[PDB]
Amino acid sequence: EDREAVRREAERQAQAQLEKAKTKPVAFAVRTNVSYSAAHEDDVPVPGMAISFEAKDFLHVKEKFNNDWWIGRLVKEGCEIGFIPSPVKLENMRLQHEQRAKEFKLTPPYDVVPSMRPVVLVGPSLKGYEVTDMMQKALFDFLKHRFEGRISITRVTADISLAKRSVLNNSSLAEVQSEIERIFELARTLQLVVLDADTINHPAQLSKTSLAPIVVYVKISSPKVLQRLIKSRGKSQAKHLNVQMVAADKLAQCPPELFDVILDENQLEDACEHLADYLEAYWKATHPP
Amino acid sequence: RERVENRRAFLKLRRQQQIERELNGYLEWIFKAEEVMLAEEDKNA
Repeated sequence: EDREAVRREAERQAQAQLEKAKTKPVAFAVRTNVSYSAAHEDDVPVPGMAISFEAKDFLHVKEKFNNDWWIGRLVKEGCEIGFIPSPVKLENMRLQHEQRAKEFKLTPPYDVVPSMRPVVLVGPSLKGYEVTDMMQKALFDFLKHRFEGRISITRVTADISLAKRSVLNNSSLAEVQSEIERIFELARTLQLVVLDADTINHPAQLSKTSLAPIVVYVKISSPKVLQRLIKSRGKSQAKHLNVQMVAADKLAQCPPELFDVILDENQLEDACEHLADYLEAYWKATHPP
Repeated sequence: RERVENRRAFLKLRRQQQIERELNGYLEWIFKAEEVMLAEEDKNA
């Protein structure tokens, strides 16, 4: 009896926090490096309100509750505000799992990322050449209309592939780091962020940065088809046929898991609808009622 | 050996036909971009 009243009081105060947090902006977002299941949890400020996630999921963090728990939501359609385990809590669980594992004879858990993952287009070949520049332009043009009022499309000329620790902690790096901050700031609005990033032709180029892009592969499946497209643009472009064929072949060797969206449709309208369908789903995931 | 080549020719014919169809899709794609480049920059490049 004097345990229910203590629990009830503590949980009423926790609940009031969640409700107050609902109307606050996202403080910051994280991408998870670990998974977490709230099954057999027992210490969550309000029972059943702990947030489970897989590795490489995205969370929006609104508030801190205590040293064990933050307040926020999994970036997933339908998912509501709840309690997110703090990194120190997750660390206590990783060592606990370890002690158990070594009984057989017998990486930080969160990375800080933009609140909206920036969209980056790669393929069908190298940027700076007509076939790739023009195919990607049609897609950018479609997005500006389909997501009008909900989207930011910005060009990035800086080589943002340089924005990793082995470079930063040891294009000018000042400019690069400036651009990374510009991109984080743009995503704070929670508009869709689309980058026309000049130097990014391969998903590996951004994997060690903190941008966590949505990577869209514009894929021409057929080498012969690409060759004939390039030649159709005239002598100047066709002179650079080999280098463009190499780059496309390189991209096509990538496992599909390196990409978030693979646009291999040969009709522009089908590619556009495939992309819009993905981004509409992401919009819903990042903006709950 | 001989019938390998006969079969190979048919496979090359079939493939060549799919290639024309795919290529048509992508040319229309590029034309869409060309159309807007003309609207904005007065250039086909």
